[PDB]
Formats: sequence, C-alpha cells, structure tokens
Amino acid sequence: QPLEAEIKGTKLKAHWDSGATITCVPEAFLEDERPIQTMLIKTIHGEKQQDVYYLTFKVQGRKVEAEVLASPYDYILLNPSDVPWLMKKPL
Repeated sequence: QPLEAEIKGTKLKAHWDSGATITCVPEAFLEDERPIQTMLIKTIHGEKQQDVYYLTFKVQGRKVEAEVLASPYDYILLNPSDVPWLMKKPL
C-alpha cells in the first residue's frame, strides 16, 4: 500500500521505510534542481558521493519540506524522521 505525496505540486505515490533515515526521491524531481549539500559514501567498488536536495512536498495532505536524494527509482521514499506523525495514529 503506497502512500500519497505531492512534490512541487506533482502528485505521485510514495513508500514509508523506517530503514531509511533520509527521504529519497527520483532524479526526475532534481533534473532541474540543485543539491544544497553533498555526502561522501565509501563502497567496496570505490568511493561514491551522494548529493542532497532540499525540496517541498505534501505528505498525506500536509505541506512538509525535507532533504531528498536522487535515485533511479520511479517513486519517492519517506523516512520516519521526516514523517514522525505517520508513526502516530491520526486524530
């Protein structure tokens, strides 16, 4: 059951993953954007750096802004730190 989210006014499906500590979005939303900060990641094949993008999107009808990473996926990934209310039941 994918969640609903709106990025830059664009409506798309999203997935909640507590394992993720940072929101992850598809480059399709960063193609014409710019990363405010970058992160360095070391891998067995070599060292890779991940760019960070601060975007604004609605989470279940809730305007919320957070940094997201660009990914080849076709959806969005929400973290438990950005959507702390999702863990709590709605009133």
